[PDB]
Amino acid sequence: TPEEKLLRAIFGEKASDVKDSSLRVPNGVSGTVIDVQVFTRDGVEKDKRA
Amino acid sequence: HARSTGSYSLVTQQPLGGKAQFGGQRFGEMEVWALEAYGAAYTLQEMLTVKSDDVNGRTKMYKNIVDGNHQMEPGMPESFNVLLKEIRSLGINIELEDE
Amino acid sequence: VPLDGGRFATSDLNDLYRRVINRNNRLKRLLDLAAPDIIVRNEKRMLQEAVDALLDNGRRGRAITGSNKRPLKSLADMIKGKQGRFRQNLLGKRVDYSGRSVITVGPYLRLHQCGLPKKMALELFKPFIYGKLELRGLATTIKAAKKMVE
Amino acid sequence: EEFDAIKIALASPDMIRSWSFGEVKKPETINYRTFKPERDGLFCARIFGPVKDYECLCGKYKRLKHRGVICEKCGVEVTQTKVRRERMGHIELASPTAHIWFLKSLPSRIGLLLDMPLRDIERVLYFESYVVIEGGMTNLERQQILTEEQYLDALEEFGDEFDAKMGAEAIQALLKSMDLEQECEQL
Amino acid sequence: RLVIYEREAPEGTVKDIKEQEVYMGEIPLMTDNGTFVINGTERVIVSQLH
Amino acid sequence: AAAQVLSSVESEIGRTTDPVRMYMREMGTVELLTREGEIDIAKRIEDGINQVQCSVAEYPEAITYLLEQYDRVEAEEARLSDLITGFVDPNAENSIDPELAREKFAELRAQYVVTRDTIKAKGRSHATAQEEILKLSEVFKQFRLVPKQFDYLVNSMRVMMDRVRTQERLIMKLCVEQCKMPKKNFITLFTGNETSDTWFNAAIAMNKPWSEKLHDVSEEVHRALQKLQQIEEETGLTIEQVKDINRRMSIGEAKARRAKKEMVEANLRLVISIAKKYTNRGLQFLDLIQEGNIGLMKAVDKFEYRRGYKFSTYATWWIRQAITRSIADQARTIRIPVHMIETINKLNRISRQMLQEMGREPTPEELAERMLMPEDKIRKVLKIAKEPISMETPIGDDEDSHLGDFIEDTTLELPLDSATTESLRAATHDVLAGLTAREAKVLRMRFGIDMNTDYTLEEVGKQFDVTRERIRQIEAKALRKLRHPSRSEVLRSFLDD
Repeated sequence: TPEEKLLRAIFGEKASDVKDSSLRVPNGVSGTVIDVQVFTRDGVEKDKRA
Repeated sequence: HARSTGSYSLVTQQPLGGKAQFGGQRFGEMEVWALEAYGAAYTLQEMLTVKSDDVNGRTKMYKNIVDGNHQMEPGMPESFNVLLKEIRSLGINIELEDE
Repeated sequence: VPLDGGRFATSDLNDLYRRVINRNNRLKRLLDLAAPDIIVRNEKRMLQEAVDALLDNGRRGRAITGSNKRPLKSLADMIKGKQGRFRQNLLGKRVDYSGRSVITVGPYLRLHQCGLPKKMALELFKPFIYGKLELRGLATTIKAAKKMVE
Repeated sequence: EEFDAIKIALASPDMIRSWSFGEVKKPETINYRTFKPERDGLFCARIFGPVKDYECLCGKYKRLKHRGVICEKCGVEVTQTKVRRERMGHIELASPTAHIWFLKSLPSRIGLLLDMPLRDIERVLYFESYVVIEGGMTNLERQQILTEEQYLDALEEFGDEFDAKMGAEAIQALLKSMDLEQECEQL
Repeated sequence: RLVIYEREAPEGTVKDIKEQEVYMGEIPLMTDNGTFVINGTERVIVSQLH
Repeated sequence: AAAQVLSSVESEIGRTTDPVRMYMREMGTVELLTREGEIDIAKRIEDGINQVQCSVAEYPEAITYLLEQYDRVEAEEARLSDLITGFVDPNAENSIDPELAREKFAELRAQYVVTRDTIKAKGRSHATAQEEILKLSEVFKQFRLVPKQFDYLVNSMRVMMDRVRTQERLIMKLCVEQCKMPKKNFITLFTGNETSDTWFNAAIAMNKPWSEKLHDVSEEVHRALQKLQQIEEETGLTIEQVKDINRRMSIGEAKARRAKKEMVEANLRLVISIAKKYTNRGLQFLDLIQEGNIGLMKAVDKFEYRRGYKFSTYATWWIRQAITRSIADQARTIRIPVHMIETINKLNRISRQMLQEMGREPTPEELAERMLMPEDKIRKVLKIAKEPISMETPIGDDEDSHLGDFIEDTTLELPLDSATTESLRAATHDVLAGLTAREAKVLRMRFGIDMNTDYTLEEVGKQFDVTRERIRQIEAKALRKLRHPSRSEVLRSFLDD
């Protein structure tokens, strides 16, 4: 909206072109991560933790 | 499970989440009868329009609650005029005789 | 509409509508090619059948089924029945500001009182809390009021 | 906004045109790589409105400022997206067809108005036997079924003097041709 | 086996004999405990009384 | 003798409603008219076409266009384009050589200039004139036109047909419907005179006091007869032979149209045969049949019996084309272009054979290696093949919860997002209030807070009547002081939400 336009042009803060869709624990749940499994296609470089 | 506001379905425009915040409590026909029995017309009207389907109504009344004003500006539920469109698409001219 | 996996999800009417237009278009072509009237007759039969399956698949002697092989849902099937608009989305609706939970006895209660979990009441009364926090000044910002509530 | 009553009637074809914002001409839904509504298709943005708030398809007119305008490049109107939910289209049928609700109801309303057994209507509609819309000759009466070879014979004696047709064109001619005051008073 | 007969001769069986192992379908196997591992989830098919 | 069994059938049907049965009864009425029958039917067609050819041939000026537009297409110093592909192309019972065109057009124009001489000599249809017209027609008979221009020319003939008919209808209306003149005497007088108002005043000469009462429409009767004449002098071709040519072309067209019907109605069964190797692909059986039937109509149009080949081969080729092309044009919710459909089917076939060779479904690397195209397009096409799933499918096993009940509308605004942006609006209003009038106004018009549109620097410079960057300075100053913490604290907080 024009007002966000003014806000970002005053404090000089344009939002990044990358939105976050990170996986997070569902609300009301606690716990202890006991296992992580990473699956990658055959043809994509494996990141460090994989 | 609890819910103040969240996801809304696509066609009918009525409460239905589920991923984290689930869909709202269904207020079926029997409960509509119970409120009609009590004579509570305003609780019924808000449970039909501004709590469920009335889009302008639902957002306007969230704004009113945040302001500290508890009042309702109800319109017409989405499901009703979705029904009007679906009946009209059967080649049957149903309208609303305005004043 | 696109589902998560990249697949799409369509209301059956689209399929039904498609038939009509397809058949209608074929008819618009046959009348130009001056087809043998047996073929034009068959096309008109199928056009009538497609419109009928659109308006009411059941009432139509044979119900058109899609790739699922279960019958398509016509226009009349959406405003009709227990699952129709009337009985399911117009007399009884899903409702905001509503939760549910297991019940137990509060034998210390008075007749006009019900226990209510703190978490459930916090989630149900959330906009009221936002307005009150803004009013007290504890949160001059709705955005930070949400932060305080969380 | 407030209304008082709700009226149902029958939708005149002129009225169905009056509701519509444009004729649907193709069975195409959306594009397969761009996933954007195709012209004249079932989802066309010219007919049923724009896909995003205040944006034509080609992005020429792309802000609130240019609301109400029809982008000449793509024909879209710059308006809210909610009007994908309120605008209707219309298919111009290339041959009249029977409304099944008013024919296959238990008390057929077409069959009562005309007073023609539902079997005879189903035979005419399914393109199975003719029917006399109107005959100047006296031996043939209105609403009299003429099977195919019987039609051929009847054509042989007189020909133009009697009008017999097949299908929903015939039934529309029958419904259109009766006069309601006269049958009302005779009955 | 594909046997091809000649239609001129009465039963001229040896016009073509063609034997080849073919692959048709995969069939799930039962675990040692009466279950199937279908799509990673363990399923049971219950008997039917008809 | 098939309708005499259908009579009993329809009198004793089991209340049938299936269009398959109704069609299959009616396509079964007409019997297989093939082999000798087909050749006879094919001759009835070419005879109708040749009658139409001759009927065009007696009219000279249409041939003029033949040489006219050709001289048009040759007009641009070199051409072999669509228009030339549309001219004669005499089929001797490739690359176009214009020398042949000149060779075959020189004698045509020679006949043009030699036949007209005797048309005026001693009579319009003189014996020598008639013989030369017949020679012209015989020479023209071997010019088998390409269908597109041939249909254009028969259009140029039937337009004159219909304008003659419509002018006659208009005059018939204006005369009979108003003045109530008898058509019996009209027919004979019109055949007799056809050119002057001698018959008009002649029929009026018979006492008929009503025939006197035409003065108010006298200035219209012979004025419309003026146009009726002008038609004839424009054609320059007498009305009786116009009617003769009209009847010839009508009968010629009706012959061919009648002949093609037997071919189509006989090979309907062939259509049904090919259409049945195509079911379970999105289009219903009778949809595949009706596309086959259109393909069969094309095959009948393009069939040439002189080749000596069986008709079913050609028809099969066209019918399979129409069916398999429609099953690709339709039968998909999200239309896939035809060539992409073909590539998908290539992948399906190759996947089958690799599946049975290996014993595993091939990976896109091996599949790309086999099909000879990069893995990028392999994976693209694989993603394309998916068709929309149904919304009313039962994600609950009972008929309780369908898929469409779980589809969120992800376009709505989550209410508490800064109080549907109201809080930001209020806070901005407050902060701009603390600024001087000119700064506030220009700041608003620039970004647009509560303004009609977002006036650009140029526009706002126009508004305050300063054609310079004073506005830019002003905006810089304003933005500057609204970062100063003491001035903006509440506003700064929403940013880092």
